[PDB]
Amino acid sequence: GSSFSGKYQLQSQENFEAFMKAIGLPEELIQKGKDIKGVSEIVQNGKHFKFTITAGSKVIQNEFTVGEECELETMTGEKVKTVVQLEGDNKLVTTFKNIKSVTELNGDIITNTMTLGDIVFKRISKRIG
Ligand SMILES: CCCCCCCCCCCCCCCC(=O)O
Ligand SMILES: CCCCCCCCCCCCCCCC(=O)O
Repeated sequence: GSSFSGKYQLQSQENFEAFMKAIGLPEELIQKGKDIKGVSEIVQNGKHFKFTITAGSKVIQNEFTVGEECELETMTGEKVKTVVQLEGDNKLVTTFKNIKSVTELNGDIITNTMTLGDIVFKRISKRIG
């Protein structure tokens, strides 16, 4: 239904280093990645989502159907089995490895909040293309 469809680039983020260290991202990628303004491409067709996250040379492709089991490839390379849900047209919610992820679209701005214990990793992206 394409509410989420589009290309978005990171503008700013909070707690990137603390989060990525916690989840087990190699430090050399943490250091090279902290100032990258990554691009996220989303194609939504009803309940069916495809998204590509590009940060440098690194490209992660994922897909899921809302309300069904999916297999998501995380930043470490670990693939996790989970379910992604919509809470209204503009909010995607999921959990994996004790991390709660909330992706919310407001016009042209996507806010993604990933919470692991006390660590709240927040990314703000802006529609490009
Ligand atoms: C070899 C160059 C280094 C590349 C490593 C850069 C990795 C940066 C990580 C930023 C991507 C974080 C995306 C979190 C998932 C999400 O918010 O939807
Ligand atoms: C790399 C781990 C995948 C992230 C898990 C959340 C999956 C549901 C949301 C998919 C839309 C992705 C939006 C990206 C926004 C952003 O780059 O911060």
